[PDB]
Amino acid sequence: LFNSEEDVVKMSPLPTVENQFTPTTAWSTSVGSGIGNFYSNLHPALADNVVYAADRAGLVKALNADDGKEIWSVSLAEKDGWFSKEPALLSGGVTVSGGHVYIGSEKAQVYALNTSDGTVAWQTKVAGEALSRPVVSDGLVLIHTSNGQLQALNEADGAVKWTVNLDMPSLSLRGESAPTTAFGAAVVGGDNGRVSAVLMEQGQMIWQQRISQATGSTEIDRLSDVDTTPVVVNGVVFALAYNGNLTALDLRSGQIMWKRELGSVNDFIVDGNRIYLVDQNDRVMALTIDGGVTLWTQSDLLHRLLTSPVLYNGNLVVGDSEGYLHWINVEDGRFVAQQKVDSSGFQTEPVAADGKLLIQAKDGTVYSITR
Amino acid sequence: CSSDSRYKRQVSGDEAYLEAAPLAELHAPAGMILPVTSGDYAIPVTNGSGAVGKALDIR
Amino acid sequence: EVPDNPPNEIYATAQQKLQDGNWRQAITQLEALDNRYPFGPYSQQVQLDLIYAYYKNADLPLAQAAIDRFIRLNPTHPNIDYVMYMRGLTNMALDDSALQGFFGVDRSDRDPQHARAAFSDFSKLVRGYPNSQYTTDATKRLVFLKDRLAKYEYSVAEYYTERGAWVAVVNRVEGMLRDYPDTQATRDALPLMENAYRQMQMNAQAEKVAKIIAANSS
Amino acid sequence: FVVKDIHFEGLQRVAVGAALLSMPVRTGDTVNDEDISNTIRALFATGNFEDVRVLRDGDTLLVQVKERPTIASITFSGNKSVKDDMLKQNLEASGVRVGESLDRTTIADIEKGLEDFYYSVGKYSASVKAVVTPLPRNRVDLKLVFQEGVSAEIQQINIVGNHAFTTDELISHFQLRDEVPWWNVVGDRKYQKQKLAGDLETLRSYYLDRGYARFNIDSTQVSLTPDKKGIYVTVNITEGDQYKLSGVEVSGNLAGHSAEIEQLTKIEPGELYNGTKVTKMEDDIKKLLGRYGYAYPRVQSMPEINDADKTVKLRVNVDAGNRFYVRKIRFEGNDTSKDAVLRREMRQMEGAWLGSDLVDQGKERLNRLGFFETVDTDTQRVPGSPDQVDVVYKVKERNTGSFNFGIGYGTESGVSFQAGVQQDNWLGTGYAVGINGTKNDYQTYAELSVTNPYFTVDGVSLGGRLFYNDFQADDADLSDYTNKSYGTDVTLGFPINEYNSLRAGLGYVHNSLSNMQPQVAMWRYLYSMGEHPSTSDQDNSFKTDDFTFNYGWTYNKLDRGYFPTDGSRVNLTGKVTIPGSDNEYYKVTLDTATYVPIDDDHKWVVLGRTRWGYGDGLGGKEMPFYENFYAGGSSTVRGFQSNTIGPKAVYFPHQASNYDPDYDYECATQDGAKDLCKSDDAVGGNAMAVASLEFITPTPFISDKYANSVRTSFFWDMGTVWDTNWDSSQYSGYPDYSDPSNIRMSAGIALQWMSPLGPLVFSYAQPFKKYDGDKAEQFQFNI
Amino acid sequence: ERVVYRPDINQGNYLTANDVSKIRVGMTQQQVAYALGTPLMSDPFGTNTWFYVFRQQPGHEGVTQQTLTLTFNSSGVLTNIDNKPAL
Repeated sequence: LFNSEEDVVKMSPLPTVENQFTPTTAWSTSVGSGIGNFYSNLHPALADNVVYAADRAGLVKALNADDGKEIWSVSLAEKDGWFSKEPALLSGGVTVSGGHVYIGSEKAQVYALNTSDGTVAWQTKVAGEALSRPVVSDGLVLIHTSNGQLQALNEADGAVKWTVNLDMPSLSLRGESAPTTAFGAAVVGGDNGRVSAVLMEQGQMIWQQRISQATGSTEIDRLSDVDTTPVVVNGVVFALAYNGNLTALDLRSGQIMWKRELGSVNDFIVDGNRIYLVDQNDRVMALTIDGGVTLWTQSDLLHRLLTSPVLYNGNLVVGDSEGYLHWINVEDGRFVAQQKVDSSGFQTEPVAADGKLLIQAKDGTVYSITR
Repeated sequence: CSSDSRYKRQVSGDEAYLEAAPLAELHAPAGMILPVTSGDYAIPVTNGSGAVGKALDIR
Repeated sequence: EVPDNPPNEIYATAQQKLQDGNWRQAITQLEALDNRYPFGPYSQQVQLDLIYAYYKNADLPLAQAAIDRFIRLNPTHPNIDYVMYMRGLTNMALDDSALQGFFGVDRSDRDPQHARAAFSDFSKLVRGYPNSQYTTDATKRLVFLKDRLAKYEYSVAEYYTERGAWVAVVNRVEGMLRDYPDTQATRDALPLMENAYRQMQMNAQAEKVAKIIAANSS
Repeated sequence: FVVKDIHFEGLQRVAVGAALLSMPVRTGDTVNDEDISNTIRALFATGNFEDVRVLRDGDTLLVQVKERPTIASITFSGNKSVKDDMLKQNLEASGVRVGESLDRTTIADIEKGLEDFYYSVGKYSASVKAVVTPLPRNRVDLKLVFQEGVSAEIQQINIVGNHAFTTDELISHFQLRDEVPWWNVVGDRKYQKQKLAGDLETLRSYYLDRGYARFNIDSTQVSLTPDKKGIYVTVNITEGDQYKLSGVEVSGNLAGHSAEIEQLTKIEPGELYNGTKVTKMEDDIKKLLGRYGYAYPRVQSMPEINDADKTVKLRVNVDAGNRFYVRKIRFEGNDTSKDAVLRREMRQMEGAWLGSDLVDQGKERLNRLGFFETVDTDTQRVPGSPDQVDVVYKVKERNTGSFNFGIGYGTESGVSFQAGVQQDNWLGTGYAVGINGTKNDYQTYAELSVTNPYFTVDGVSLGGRLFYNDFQADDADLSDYTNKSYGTDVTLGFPINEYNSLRAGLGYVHNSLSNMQPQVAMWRYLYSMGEHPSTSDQDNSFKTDDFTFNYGWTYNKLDRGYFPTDGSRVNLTGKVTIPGSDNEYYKVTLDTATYVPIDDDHKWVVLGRTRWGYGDGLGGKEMPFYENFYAGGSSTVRGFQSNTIGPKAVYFPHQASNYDPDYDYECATQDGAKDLCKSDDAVGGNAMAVASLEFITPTPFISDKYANSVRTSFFWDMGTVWDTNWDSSQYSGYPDYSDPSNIRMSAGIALQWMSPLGPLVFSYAQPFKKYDGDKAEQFQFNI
Repeated sequence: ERVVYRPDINQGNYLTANDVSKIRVGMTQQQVAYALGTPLMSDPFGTNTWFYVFRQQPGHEGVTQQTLTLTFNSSGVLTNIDNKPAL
């Protein structure tokens, strides 16, 4: 009886299912358990048809495009953990800069694997698991970790450039604050309702702005935890704090041009003056950059755990954790193509790169998509 | 048999403190005197109005 | 109980069932009167009639909250003497309610927690209202109550004699001494301190008690 | 200009003057248009006025008021199994209730606190909706609507900084659970932040017993996963290295007991450090000095953790209290029971130094009381002197008196009844009374059982038991076994230890038999008596009067006398006849009752319940047939009817019972056949081995107001009563019961309900591998 | 009769052999009260005699007691240390 008393929240799965352009796959190959139904900051990389797919249990591959045959394949589940072949437990997403495949671990043992074979270019234990993808740029393996730390590591051996304290959430109030480089400033968001710029060159706070409060005494959403990844349009940061506060603001000082404290925002891109985002209700909206004014929107997808909104094959491709693909109109929110290529769900973002659209699904993992 | 109107009654009651207990005080020899009223057992023995017990009722 | 009615007719139905003896259903009025009209003029007297009805319907903690209410609701009132009396009168009835009295079984050896609390209220009556409508009544309680709490502590102090705890005999009956100057349980404890002295070889201290035995024989 | 009158319409439990004092301008005060507006928000500052319209007719005020007060009711519509009074505790916190005002602006704010109620549980998939429904004259019923989707549940733990111990083993070591498989079904695994914080200290002790004396936890961060479910937890610890207990340095006021302290510090220098073990040994000092009298020993240990050799040295700083703390003691919870009943139940004396264990000893006597609910106390040190402590034993008592189970036979067949009742120390006076008996038109029986258990200070247990069964087995008359059985049993209780206690007594039984059933085994006792009865016609009469010494001993280390959980109970009981008895025989008996807690939160306890007994004759006799062992029904095996475990005798072909009952009660008479017919009524053996295998289990569906009062236990109840000297020559075409493999097997569940008349134990139970001859009752009614 | 088994009886509020060496005749009550604290029995009506009386009974083996009463004067200065052993 006790199981039959709890209700659920309703969704809007798929009205106006259109396929007015046909959707298909570039290849569908499924490298398997990995990303999983388990919650994972890990996310693949795609470059030059060397399709860097991997598995959180340890198996790290590189695949070939158009077939998903493996260019190379290794594992990092070798002597890890307390019983020597534990799972690797990867936190940060797949980063490939040069001949190194950098992946952050939940062991906080970050890596670099030689992109020719998968052999370890370097590997280094860091402080705290990676809340972000290990942002490897300028030699710095810039990682915002779980302990509210900015760790830049060397991308040649793993020499930690600094471990600089950041926005510290009380618990692991989630949401990736990606350490991004903009105008020489290490620009990182925050799980405390703040965004910031730190020094890229040393880890010295350029500014940190109150983009106001997060979970704790004004509790914001824990079904929709805000992507605090900053997306700067060169002079104007367009970033969310951890209550869904999109903000136009200064990069050098953080001084606000306009903001959108409106509640938690799932996923987003700042596509010119057309900010395409996965809104609060798992729904699609187009905001502008002169204000966060709705240019157009779509509420056909409600409470469908969408992926990041990308523009591929001419239209707004948003996959979901229901395994469906949806080519939304780049104009007012209409399906252009719809493809349930997966049943396991897309937890990772559509890498609409290398001519393809790469996801790593949950257990139907590597499908790569075109139209 | 005896019950003829479905009573919830013919039960116990109280009388006891209307049979108030007389008390025999100190008669002890001098020098052998103890502060025997050190407890709170010393009331103003006052007989302001009203009956005693069940004769004393109100609305 | 009673819906949103004229407050007097709820009281009239209360004054019916108060005088019907139907405190089963008078409290059905008097609470429902105090449900929507506790600020009425007789609604303080409704609480006084609630204490009246709770007692006759044997609702002593509900009376006790209502008595404590009238401490707070009307700390200036003529019927606080009623409230002070009925608190101890509750604490009279709250302390012992067993049916063993027809079997002649003592309940003064039973726990006098509310009988000590009635010893507050009945004495706080004859202190705070030595003139009131219950002061002849409350004094009759305390005269009975003083030996009753003594026969409690007597039945305690009897046991150390039975235990042979002669150290615990004397200080208990010295406790009975300094508390109770006059009670017969202490007057029956008067030979016993002499005994424990002789069991503790305080015969010389006992023969001083034996003169007090001799002085307080009568 | 100046107010001449205030027209204040609308009050609702706010008095006129109570609002008028909140007003700034009153009955002759100068009034401007600011005094209009000042009066508006000041009457709004009452917190009880929905709308305030202060106007004035020229200069005399008029205030048009709308009223917030009494909330008429609050409906918690569809709340959940989560307690709505606790949701009303969120309401009681927010200044609003029945009889109180309600601003309609604070709806979502309390609803946020209603959600932060769930957010404190670990639920945020939840929506709360307070509907402010207006009721007469201003009033409001507050229907509250509750849409709680799911909560968050413990999913994964990530421990970083750990290097020596696997995380998943600690997940089992913590109460933070993350699986309920079908291949290993366990309890559930939901979230609470209180469970984490203690399980941090689980890990803290876990490293403390190792010797990780530079261990700490840095921080921890549980994932606020975007689902409102996913609990993944970064656990940031500083493991440190292993340190060794290598020196104890006790110091301070050792009170001349430092040698005894050194017995409490009998250690190995260089053993791996265990500060949890130190935590005991500091209290061992407090147990040492407590029973020495010092109830307040200031013990301050200090681990001088020497990291140069990776060791711990242990400073300890001791400061005892005073010896003669125990002045007197107090007892509470004898409002209907006797003070001397409570005063006898202790071992620390008033006016001594403290025996700290004697307090616990007497509290165990109150725990071994049985007619108690709680054994609590308050060791209040009466201040001013360090010699005055009053230990205020506030105890609580349970039920008293218990009536038996009766069934049928009344007002259809005359005035006939099965009776029995208890008094449970006769309302706690000191007189252990349970009195039964039954007058029927089949028999007549009475039984008094009275004991002053503490009749003298050495626990003299004033045992007197009298019996008179005018048992006739009334078909119509003395045709089928009358037996007027009567006599006494006077016993006394003897202390052997404070848990060991002896039993002894003498037994007088006088029986007056006539016209017994033609059972050869029944005659085989009479043949062992030397008497030669009719195997044929039931005519035999028998007058006996045995004089019999009784004895026994018990071991009572078992926690509660009404609802224990740990320990075991031994009860030796036996009887031997003396010269002068009409039969020379013996019979001994022994039963076991072990309380073994499966989990030491004591919701799961092994109840080992067995029965032993052997009795035979002395000088060519037998132990009598009524002393043969019976079971089934209730006694130790449920799933049967009573008297269904044991050997079974055979009627001999007889003709008349001195009256042939016409096709009733036929036992191979003329109306019956003329052959040896075996009756399947279990006539019992000389040996008894029957067991009850019971398992304490909690209930997750009952309020623990009285789920503590009930006792649910499963069983497979089984065993064998068998006669080691049963024959296979007289019982060749019948079962020989010298086999102990006469195994009657049953199984079921115990269903206790503690009524005000005590426990009402019920049992559905069925036999599966039962030995034959059993009368079975599936659902049974016991006490 | 003679029953060899009997649980023991004791009663404290006494003084040890160290305790009498702490004090002497001429000390006040208070000088004793810094050394010995308070008794659990003083005089009922008389002088300042501080009663520190041991009692112990094992059972069928006699009785053990040390009656040590400390008669201070009316001023509270000590006048008698009454050592009394068992009977």
